[PDB]
Amino acid sequence: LPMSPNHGTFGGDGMYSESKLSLETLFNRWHSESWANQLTVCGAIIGWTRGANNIIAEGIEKMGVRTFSQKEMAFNLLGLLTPEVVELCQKSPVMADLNGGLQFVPELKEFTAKLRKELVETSEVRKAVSIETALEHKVVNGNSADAAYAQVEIQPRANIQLDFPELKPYKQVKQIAPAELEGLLDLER
Amino acid sequence: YRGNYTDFENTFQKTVEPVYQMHIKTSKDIAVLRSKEWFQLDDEDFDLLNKTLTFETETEVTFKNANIFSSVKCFGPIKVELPTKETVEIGIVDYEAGASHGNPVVDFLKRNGSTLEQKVNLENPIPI
Amino acid sequence: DVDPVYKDVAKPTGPKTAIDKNGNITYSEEPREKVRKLSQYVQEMALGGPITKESMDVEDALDKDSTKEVASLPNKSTISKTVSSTIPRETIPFLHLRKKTPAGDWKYDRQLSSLFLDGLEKAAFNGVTFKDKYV
Repeated sequence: LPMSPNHGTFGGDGMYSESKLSLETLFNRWHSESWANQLTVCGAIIGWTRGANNIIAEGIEKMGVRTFSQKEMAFNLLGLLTPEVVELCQKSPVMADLNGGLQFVPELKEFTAKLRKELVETSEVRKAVSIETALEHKVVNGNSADAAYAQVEIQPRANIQLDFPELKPYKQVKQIAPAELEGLLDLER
Repeated sequence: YRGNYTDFENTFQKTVEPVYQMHIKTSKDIAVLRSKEWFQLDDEDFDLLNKTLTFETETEVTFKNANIFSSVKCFGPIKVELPTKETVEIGIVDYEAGASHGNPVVDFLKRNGSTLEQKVNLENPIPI
Repeated sequence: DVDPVYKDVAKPTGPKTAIDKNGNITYSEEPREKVRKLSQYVQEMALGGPITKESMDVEDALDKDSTKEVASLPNKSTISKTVSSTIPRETIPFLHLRKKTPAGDWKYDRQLSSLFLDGLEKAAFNGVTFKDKYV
């Protein structure tokens, strides 16, 4: 079961938070109901996976927490099918935490929102300062310094080739055939 | 003086540019002003935030042609309106270059800063 | 006649966000400086971090000689001592299983987690199989 550590922390995701939290009553239901011998539960808390949020991944990792690639995370979950944990889950429901120690960063929403603001702000500043220094430069040194700085592009036109066979130099075609073939075949036949 | 005047040596522009202001309400826009090399500060740490700077700009320009300028001279002190309404010269404008096509300083203050006096007009001019 | 084994060798990546001069945010999955295979990955997971503190080295020819690395695929590496040993004291690894207490909560257990990471390491080195498993 892909249960999250996100239980009304981030918010603004409808019932995602109540859907994943409710998946976690299966641990008590596995003892208190009959179906224990047919299904075993191996509830996995799925941590921060990459592949929106991917920009700030570096930022959050600087806290000494680990985010995962899809590959990494898929390796972790396949870890939960090795015969050792299968025996384990059969004995009693397994609760795996693949969160990468993200549960320890306090105010994860506020700390994420702080990281997005700091990266977006700097991105828009440098965008604005870069374009306002570009229009100033163009005012001072006219459009003539920027039309001679502009390069003419060349767009490819269809050149539909008949694709005749590529004829090698005689030396190369003489190697692939046996040397004894010369004047052996009637070329009329 | 009507006619044709190949007078590129004897020419000069020495106009007293309007005292523009610029309000520093925000930090992304003081960063824009600080990027401009011409804004020389006496105290380089002076917190400009939440102030009204004014610019005693006066621009001299030599011409090599009837459009392109031969050299640009932008100087003049920069003041800050204090809450007690006694300004002080906290900076200097000093813009120097060769082949100019327009004062960027004045061009800057034209869009980013504002003219002190803005004449308002009528909906309908009164035929006196 | 040996079972087919899920073994990954792909170079693990980390996140690298760069702002150029013109304020363009570019994201990239970049070769992790330290972690350059799955065995190492599991050892980084095992050690955990500073915030996860509550209160082995193998030579290879990956990214240099493919042929020798291929040669050392069917040769199943015996582990001297497992990564479960190298989990620091009063340190919760990044990957860990929990156990329900008598009180009725889920806390980190070292034994189960020790068993899980041993599993992982073994997959990383030798590879897990799932022959006759319907999913």
